[PDB]
Amino acid sequence: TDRVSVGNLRIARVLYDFVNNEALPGTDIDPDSFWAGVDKVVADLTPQNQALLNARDELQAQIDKWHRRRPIDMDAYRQFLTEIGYLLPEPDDFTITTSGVDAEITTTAGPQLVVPVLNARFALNAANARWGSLYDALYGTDVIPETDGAEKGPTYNKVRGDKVIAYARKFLDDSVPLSSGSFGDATGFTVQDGQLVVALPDKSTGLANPGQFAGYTGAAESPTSVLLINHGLHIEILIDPESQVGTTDRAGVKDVILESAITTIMDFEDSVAAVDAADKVLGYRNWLGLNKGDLAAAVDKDGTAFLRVLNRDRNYTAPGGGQFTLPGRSLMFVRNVGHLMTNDAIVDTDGSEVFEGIMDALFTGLIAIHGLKASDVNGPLINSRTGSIYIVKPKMHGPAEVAFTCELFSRVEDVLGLPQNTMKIGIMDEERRTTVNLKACIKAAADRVVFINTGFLDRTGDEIHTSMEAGPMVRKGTMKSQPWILAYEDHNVDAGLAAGFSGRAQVGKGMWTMTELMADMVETKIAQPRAGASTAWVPSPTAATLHALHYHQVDVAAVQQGLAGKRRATIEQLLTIPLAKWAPDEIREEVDNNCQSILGYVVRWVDQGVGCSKVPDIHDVALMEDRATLRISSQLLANWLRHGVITSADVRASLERMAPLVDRQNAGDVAYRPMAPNFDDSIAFLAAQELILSGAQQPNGYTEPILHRRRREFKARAAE
Ligand SMILES: CC(C)(COP(=O)(O)OP(=O)(O)OC[C@H]1O[C@@H](n2cnc3c(N)ncnc32)[C@H](O)[C@@H]1OP(=O)(O)O)[C@@H](O)C(=O)NCCC(=O)NCCS
Ligand SMILES: [Mg+2]
Ligand SMILES: [Mg+2]
Repeated sequence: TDRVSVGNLRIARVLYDFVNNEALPGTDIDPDSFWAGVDKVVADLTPQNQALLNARDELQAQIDKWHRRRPIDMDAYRQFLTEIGYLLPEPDDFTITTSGVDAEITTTAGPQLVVPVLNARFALNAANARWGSLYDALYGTDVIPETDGAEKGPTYNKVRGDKVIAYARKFLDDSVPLSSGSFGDATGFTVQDGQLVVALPDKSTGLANPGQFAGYTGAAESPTSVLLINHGLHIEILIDPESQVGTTDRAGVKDVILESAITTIMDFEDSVAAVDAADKVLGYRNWLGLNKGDLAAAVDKDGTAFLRVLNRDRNYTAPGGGQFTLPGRSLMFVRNVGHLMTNDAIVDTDGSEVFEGIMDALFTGLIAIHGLKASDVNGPLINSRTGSIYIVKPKMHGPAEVAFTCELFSRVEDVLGLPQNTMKIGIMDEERRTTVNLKACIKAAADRVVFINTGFLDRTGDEIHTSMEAGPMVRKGTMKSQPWILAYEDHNVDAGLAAGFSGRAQVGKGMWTMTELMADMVETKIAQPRAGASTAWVPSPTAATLHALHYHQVDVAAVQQGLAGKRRATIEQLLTIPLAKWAPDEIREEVDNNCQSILGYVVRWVDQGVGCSKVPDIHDVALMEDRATLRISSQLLANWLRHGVITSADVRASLERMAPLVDRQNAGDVAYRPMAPNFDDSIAFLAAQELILSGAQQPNGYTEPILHRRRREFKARAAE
């Protein structure tokens, strides 16, 4: 109670001061009125937030019980779901009306990067990732095998760099073909009569489609770069005969830059650990520096002191000679937490903590005002040309919960003195009660929705928890082939396209989690635009630039017109629970893999407040772990345990097997403290144990209650 009272709220000082001193100035909002609206909004919406949480609990207990009385009669099951209000009727057809949305969303198909907002260095990089080097992406990853002397080394390897160049030349041929011949034989480029002219050994050539020439830099007769466009994404050939790569190139080409992460999601949710006012202030401050345009982070390359800042916009000459400008930064969404958790950043008179999702709207809405204009006090950055603020709302269960978000935004808009529908919603489709009512969810947000996205990891976590009592589930790597998930994915696209999303809102698909396996990403992740998704999630800038390749090969707008108005998934498919028909080596492998990934993720969450980590699985595949991959592992094991496939002792023994391995993976991190051999003195080990043995008891299988409590424990113990 260094807490400032305002109405019935008791606001942590660090938050109060950050809001008044940093966030509020320049927004033209009177601070007294701000705080009294925070108070009114919290008092008015809290009881409905609680009622919606109680309803999830009520629905689950009814489902548990139904399974416990009960080979599933699917008609009887649908019926039961209809009677308790889980499965509601599908509304009449409609088209969404959302307006004031930027083209990066309504129109441009391309990769969407997600990043932990608490990590300024990564958050900057992500905003800067709208524009990335294809050469660095190819040279630095396994896309180009290290085969036939193309191995990376201390020095530029010309055998490898020549392979990169060729790979890029073919890409240029496929995306922006010349009228005659190949980019592989280009000797130079000029601009003549406002056309791109490409010099060959024969032969000068224009482009088969001259509308793919977007502009250039430098002199017409001797350009420093050539900007091209295909499928609404830009491609920049940098020309420099004198650069290290350029001198080795037939046309003195130094690099190919792809426009990649057209949008970026600055994440408050599953990729960060933020358990108290101090943690939330850290992320709100980074969100603030992003929208003001002044965020920075000291960066070290070869023991020289650099500063990472936001990219400035990019200046070009139009084909016909005028100057213009393309955005240097990807358009930023912010992902707020969902409806579940409270946070002690504010408590009321009785010391009850305030719902965090309510706070996130208020505070991330407030701070987003700075990126709606340029001024000294707002900073130079403008995030939206149309004045929209873009908020991803995760983990919603059903249309009532969407309507409640929309009402929250509406209430917040009045507090912030913003027009109604300024605050846009990106709806995660990642909970079962949302999937099976998806059209009504879209409908509840028909004037705010800017995206739907299959958050498949959370979605599998809910799948396991929802049917926890039905029997043992299949192994988690066997989920991808189950009818529920295949119908889920097609159904999401169907519903977005039937609601008129094409040309208006993103249809998005999920995250590639194998951070190092890029050759695989480039081979496999093309399926998502081919399925109609105008965007999909990538884990890094490098993965954005690589994924952009797929949007050049697939014409997603043409895909979408060819799928629109076609129903491909049925309710019954969507509701088919992934029940199993295992040898003990198969159970051992599943349990140990789940345990290893749990421990390796939780130990850095609890001990270090890192909410997204790269953690090798049992096969040494480096996986991106966040709360959602945790939700799956801990729910699958709780489900095996529930049904007697494994015992408690089994889980404990596995956890003891793998803790020493995680400790080894983490040695050479000077800040790491081992779990072994004193497992019970490890709050992080106990967290991982609790997530599994209490897993069935967690609401919707969510990991935040145990993780937030354990991280706070850990801070408290670090304090004395
Ligand atoms: C998995 C993850 C933690 C890997 O990062 P890591 O183990 O700490 O370190 P790596 O060596 O692989 O990469 C660090 C470098 O890549 C960049 N990087 C990695 N992920 C990035 C992201 N999302 N945005 C911007 N840059 C990123 C960093 O900026 C850094 O480059 P720099 O030295 O120039 O600053 C990570 O990619 C991440 O936190 N981001 C995306 C995941 C997400 O947001 N959701 C969770 C999905 S499972
Ligand atoms: Mg600004
Ligand atoms: Mg999710």
